[PDB]
Amino acid sequence: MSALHALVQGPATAAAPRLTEPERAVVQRELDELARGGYTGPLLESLRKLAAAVPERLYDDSARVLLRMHEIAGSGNYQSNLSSLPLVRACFDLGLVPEDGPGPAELIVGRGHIAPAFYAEHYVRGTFPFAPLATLHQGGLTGVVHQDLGFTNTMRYSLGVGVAQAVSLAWELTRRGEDRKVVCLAGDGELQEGVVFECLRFAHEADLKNLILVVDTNDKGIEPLLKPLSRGYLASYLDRVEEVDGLDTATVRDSLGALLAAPTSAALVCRTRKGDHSFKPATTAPATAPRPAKVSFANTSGAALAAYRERTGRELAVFTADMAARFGLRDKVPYTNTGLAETLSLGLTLSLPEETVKVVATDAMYYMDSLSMLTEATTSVRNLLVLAGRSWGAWGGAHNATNLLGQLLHTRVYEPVTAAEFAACLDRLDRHPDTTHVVSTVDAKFDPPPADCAGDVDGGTWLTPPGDGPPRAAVVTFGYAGVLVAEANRDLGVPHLHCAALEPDLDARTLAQLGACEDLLTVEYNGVHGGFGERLRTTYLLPARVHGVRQDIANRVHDRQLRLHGMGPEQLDALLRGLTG
Amino acid sequence: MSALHALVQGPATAAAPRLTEPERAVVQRELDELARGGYTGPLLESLRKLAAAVPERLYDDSARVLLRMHEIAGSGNYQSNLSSLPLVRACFDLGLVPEDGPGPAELIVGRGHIAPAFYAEHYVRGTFPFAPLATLHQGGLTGVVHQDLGFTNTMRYSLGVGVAQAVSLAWELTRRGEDRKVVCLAGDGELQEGVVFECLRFAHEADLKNLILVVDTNDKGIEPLLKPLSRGYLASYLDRVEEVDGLDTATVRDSLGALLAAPTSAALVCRTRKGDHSFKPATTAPATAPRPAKVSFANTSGAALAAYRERTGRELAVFTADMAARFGLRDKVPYTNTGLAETLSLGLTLSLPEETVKVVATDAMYYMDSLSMLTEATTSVRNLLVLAGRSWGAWGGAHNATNLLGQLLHTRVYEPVTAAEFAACLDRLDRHPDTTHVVSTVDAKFDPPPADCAGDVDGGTWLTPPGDGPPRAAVVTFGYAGVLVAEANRDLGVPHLHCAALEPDLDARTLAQLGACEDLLTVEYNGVHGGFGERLRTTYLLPARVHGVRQDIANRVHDRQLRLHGMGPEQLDALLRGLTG
Repeated sequence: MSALHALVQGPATAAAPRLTEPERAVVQRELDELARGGYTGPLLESLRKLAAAVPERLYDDSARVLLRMHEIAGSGNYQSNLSSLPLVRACFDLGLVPEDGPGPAELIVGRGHIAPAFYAEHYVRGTFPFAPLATLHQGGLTGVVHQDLGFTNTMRYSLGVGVAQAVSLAWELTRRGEDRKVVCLAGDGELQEGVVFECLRFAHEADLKNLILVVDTNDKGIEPLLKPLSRGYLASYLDRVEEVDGLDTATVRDSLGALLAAPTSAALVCRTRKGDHSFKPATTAPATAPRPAKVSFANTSGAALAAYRERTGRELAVFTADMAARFGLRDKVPYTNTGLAETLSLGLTLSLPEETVKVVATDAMYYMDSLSMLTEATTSVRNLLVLAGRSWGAWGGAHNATNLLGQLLHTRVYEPVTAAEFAACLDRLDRHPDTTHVVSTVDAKFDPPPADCAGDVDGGTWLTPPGDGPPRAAVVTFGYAGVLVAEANRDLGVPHLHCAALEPDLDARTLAQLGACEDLLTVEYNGVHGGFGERLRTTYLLPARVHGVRQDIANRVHDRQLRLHGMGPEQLDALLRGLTG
Repeated sequence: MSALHALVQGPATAAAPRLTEPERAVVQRELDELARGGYTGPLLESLRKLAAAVPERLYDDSARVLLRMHEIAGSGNYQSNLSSLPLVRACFDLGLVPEDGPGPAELIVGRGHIAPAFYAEHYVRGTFPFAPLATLHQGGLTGVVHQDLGFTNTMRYSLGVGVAQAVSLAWELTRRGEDRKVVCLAGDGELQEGVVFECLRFAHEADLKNLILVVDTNDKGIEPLLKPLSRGYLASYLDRVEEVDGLDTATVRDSLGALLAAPTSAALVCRTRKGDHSFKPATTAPATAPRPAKVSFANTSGAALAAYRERTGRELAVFTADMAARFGLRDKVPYTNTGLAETLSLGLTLSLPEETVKVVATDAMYYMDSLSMLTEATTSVRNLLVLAGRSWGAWGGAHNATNLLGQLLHTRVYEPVTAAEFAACLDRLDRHPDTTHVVSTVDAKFDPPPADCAGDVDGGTWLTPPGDGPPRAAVVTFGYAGVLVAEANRDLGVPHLHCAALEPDLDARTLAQLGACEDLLTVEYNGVHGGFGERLRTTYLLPARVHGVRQDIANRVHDRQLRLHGMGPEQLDALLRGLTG
């Protein structure tokens, strides 16, 4: 059976109960012709022909169907696509999107959260069906651009790569020499990085002429920007710059049509506006007794840091790579925001006094771009704390960030899963004033586990102590998985050991009673390469199986993703019975 | 005994035979008062008092003594310091270098190859002796700035960190609020990076006022720059910019004295000139039968790539992060230079056709700054070759670059040590058109080993086949060490196994005959963390000792550095006898 069938069948029929009768009938019909057979091979054209089979068109407008997608999925960046819809409309009007074959110009969509807008305008043209649309951020479709959906790009977790791809293609076109225009889409806060500066600089040195930029400046990134985008910086490194509104499709279409004629490199500043970044659905539950927002560990950091500062009396300098509204640091401790500059967040903390404790925090998968700077700080600064969050949500993930952070010089890595473990990790910065500490805080929504590593963080804490006699089997876990396995072990009670340290210092009794077991398993929710299981294998010579994040991180919501990696409660329980076998 | 004694005793008396009689007498006298005792504790003030003990001054000029240092050491960047001497002279004239206590302004030396110039001007003041000066790039003194020699900085292998440190200190000074000027020294090609852009951008957003830049633009980096430094880029992000000559000390001193008064952030463009980057001593051997330059593997890459292109007929696109004159690629294959943009070198190779083989090459310790971009390419591009050179010379090294490169997604890493291994690795890019290949080419000067891994690179090749009977011991090596151990094994003939793959696929017979050995040793010339020895340990459960690069990379020439890590022929032979024990 072909890929698109398994791609679309699950989330569509799963969301079928929450659907309208015309849309329910349309989805049922699409499933009908899908079951008629003949849908195999490449994705995009198979979907296009599938839609061409059913000429039914629900709406004559795109905003409504995009809203339907977002509300059914209940996630994504709906406001950004509302903002950006005129741009995609104008691009489609010019024919920049070729229906069949190569168009009159190549195109490089650079922003990674304007993928659904393309699905939107595709529905009016009658080239995409409605069954996948109800599968947004659920495994069916993809919130980020990708090759096999009619684009010419590919996007990963990181940011800023769009301009790099466009400049690579432009340099190619200039090398062969076919004066063919490449138009690339750029974001507002994605120029705060440094990679785009390097790509623009190379474009200017080589006197490139076939590069066109359409950048949208809504004046607000994830947090309101300190100062608007540096227009002199754009002007210096490119021949021409212009700015128009992001609401009137006619102006954008006319501007790009005129600009596609002149064979000179230029950038277009599509001024736009937007509100809150993320999306909050209108809860089906009406106004009732107020719902207390359940707490993700990405929201207990601020409270613990404030508690530490009051408890000890030291001074905290806080830099968080412009994700304070994500770490809960707001309203708890003072902090200074730096914007989309991940290397800079680490760079600020070198000249600070040796007596001042400093914290740098962000999603771990950004540190990939600043390891060099990090491998200076861990040698020239003291009293440093690193917070590496994990959002393997709808967007994606580099499953190696923790493993690479834990292989630099004089660095320790921890994954606390309670409030006592976090407090002990905070306390650590007076016993090891030289070794830089890193904390990995999960995004999970879960009740606190009963017991933890209270004060001996670098040791092993039994969450289900092993029984007496010859130990036949045991399971060793790491951090969040320790919670996740715990809820699946309350029935079996398999001997379960937790360790809040990526490089634990297991002692003689623990290892001795662990080795007599005939089979050992590790359940780590981090990258297998350079990770807890094989670090145990290499340090202690443990014949232990490893089952962690094996392949790359897909783009699904957290529940379906837990299902994907073999980390769901059902599959974890099945693995636990496999241990009990 | 104190540190400075062992610091200075070795290289000084070692270079004593090649010295002048007055300088020989001066060095002998300095050794005399050093042996009188009382030289313990902190380095810089101990050296200053040691020099104050002997008021003798050889020269009244600095260029001559700096030349003496360079010629005795026979390495470094002599031309750059000749160029930069007026800057340091003017800085000393203003009192920016405080003799005792804090001066009227803080200072941040940013370039990493203007350390000897400070030693130079220190000799005229009679505050530094002459014994350490004959220990340049030999363990005595340091070619890069460091904390304990009268500076306020620290520098690592990477570039661009100087502006980061200066901006951190400036933000501190503004936070407390003491309107105190911080003056930082900047290089020409060290603004081609992106980190300095991020730091300057942050300085401008926060409306910083106490940051002063003195940047020297000799118009030539390691290779002549394509276009001069972007003056509009400097002007946009800073309040004031000025440019003067780098030859008249009076103009620079006057300009900085005037600028130290006005409390507004500004940058000074000290225009300068220089010739060849590195240094070549006048050979003591006169004009004889022409000496054929002995070949380092950093000079066989171009020939092998040209041989591959002619042999197969494909098309090569070559990007080398502006180090072509270092990889020998010159005059062998065409290439396009990108300058000091290490992320960009990888970024260019995404939109290239799937039928075109591409190569990206540089010193591995720069890839630390672009791993994220790399972990996109290895998933979206095919026919990619990575060349990771190793220069653990006088400057320093991040001993983890290979280990981190080999832990990304769909990547293989190799260390060929012949010409057949390199050819087979080139051939590999038609059997694995999906997995990105990485080649690690040493800088060593050595005769080719007798045998190698000719075609089965991912296997194990016996360089000294094990004898019959019960195998008591064996040694497993990796790449350059295989050569280095070989020259130390021709006498003992210890069973020695070479493997040109960081993740070798050892087969049943090899592992079976390896396991019966009572003791196993690994001799790897890469980083121990995440390296060949422990990768073997974790993959194959081998009770094997590891002896590789343990601590950080010091700043010495290659021979003394081989002595330092326990990798010298004498210590390696001692380890081999320890195996034979």
